[PDB]
Amino acid sequence: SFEGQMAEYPTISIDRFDRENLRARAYFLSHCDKDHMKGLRAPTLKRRLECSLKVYLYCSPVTKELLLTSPKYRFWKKRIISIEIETPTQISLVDEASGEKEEIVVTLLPAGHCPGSVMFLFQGNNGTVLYTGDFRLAQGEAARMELLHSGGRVKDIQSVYLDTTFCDPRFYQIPSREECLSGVLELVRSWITRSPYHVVWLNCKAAYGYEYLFTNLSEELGVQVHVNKLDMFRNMPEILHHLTTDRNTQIHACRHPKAEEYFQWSKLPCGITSRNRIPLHIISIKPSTMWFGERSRKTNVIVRTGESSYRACFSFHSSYSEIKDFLSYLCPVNAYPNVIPVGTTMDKVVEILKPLCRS
Ligand SMILES: [Zn+2]
Repeated sequence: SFEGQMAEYPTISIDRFDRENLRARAYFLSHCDKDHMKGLRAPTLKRRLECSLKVYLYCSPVTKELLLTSPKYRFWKKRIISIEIETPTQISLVDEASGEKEEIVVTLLPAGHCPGSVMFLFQGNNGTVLYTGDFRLAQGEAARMELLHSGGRVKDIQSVYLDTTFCDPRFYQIPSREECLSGVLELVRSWITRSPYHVVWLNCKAAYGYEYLFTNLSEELGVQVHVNKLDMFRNMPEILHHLTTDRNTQIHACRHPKAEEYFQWSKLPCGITSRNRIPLHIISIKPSTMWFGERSRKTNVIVRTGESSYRACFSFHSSYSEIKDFLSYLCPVNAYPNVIPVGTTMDKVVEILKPLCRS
C-alpha cells in the first residue's frame, strides 16, 4: 500500500508516521481520519519531536482546525502549519545532524467533497510528484486545476501516488456525487414529510466525509442531523449549524458504540423510540458503494433491502474509469497504487496502470 515515503523525496512523510517515518524532515496529512493518521500521536513520535525541534506537520486549514480540537493531538499545536489551498508554498527541510538544507514547493489541490482533504503536489530538485490521498474528482476537474499545468499542458509529473481503492475493471463506473446526493435527498424527503414522527437513520461508518451529505440534506429539508459529536466543527459554522447532539430531530446520523455488532441493533443508536408516546416511524439508509461494468447501464442509486431499510450509492473514491481518465490526463512517468483492492495484489494493480504511464 503506501507507507509514508515517496521514492523521489524520502525525507518527507505523508499520511504515515510510524517506523521509517519517525526520521522525517517534514510531515503531511491529507485528511483527518484513523487510516491516514497511523502513528500520529504515538509516544515514539512525541519522543522524536522532543529531540527534533524544526520538524513540522503540514495540512489544509480545515485539517489543522479539526486536529487542534482533539485533546490527544494538542501536543502538535506549535508545530502544525496550514497551507492555503492552491497556493504554492516554499518549505525548507533541514537535516538536524548535518547541514543539508533542502527546499521544496508544495501545492494543495482539492481531492473531493470531504472536509479538509487535499492532494499534495511537490516540486523540488528531484522532479515533480503528486500524492492524491483519498480522492474522487468531478468530471473535467483535474483539467481545470491550473496549478497542475504549465504552458497550457499538464506539468511533467515524474510519479503519482494515488488512491486505487477501486482500481479494477469490475468497478468501471460509479454514479456521480450529484446522482448519489439526489437519490438520498429524495428518499429522505419522501419519508420525513409524511409526519413529524417519520424519521431517518443514516447508517454511516465512523469517518469524516459524510458531512457534505449531512449539510445538503439539512440545507434542502430544514432539519439538523443528529450526530454523536460535533465539537470538531465548533469553528466551522457552515458545517456546525446543520448538525445537532439533541436527538429530537427527524434525521439521525448517530452511531452505536463501535464495539456493537450490526445484528445487535434494534433502533436509533441514541435510543429515541417515540415522541408524545407516538412511535417514531423509522427507515434506515446505509451509504454503500455501488458500481457497474463497462458494458452495463447505471441503475437506481437507492436499493431497498427490507420494508424499512435501504442502501444508497455513495463513494469516497474514484471508479476505475475515473482513475484511468485521471492518470491518462496526468501522463506521469510512474503511477504507484496507495491501496490494493481486496480482490487482488499490489503488483497486479501496478500492471493495470502501466499503459497510462510513460515509463
Ligand atoms: Zn440519534
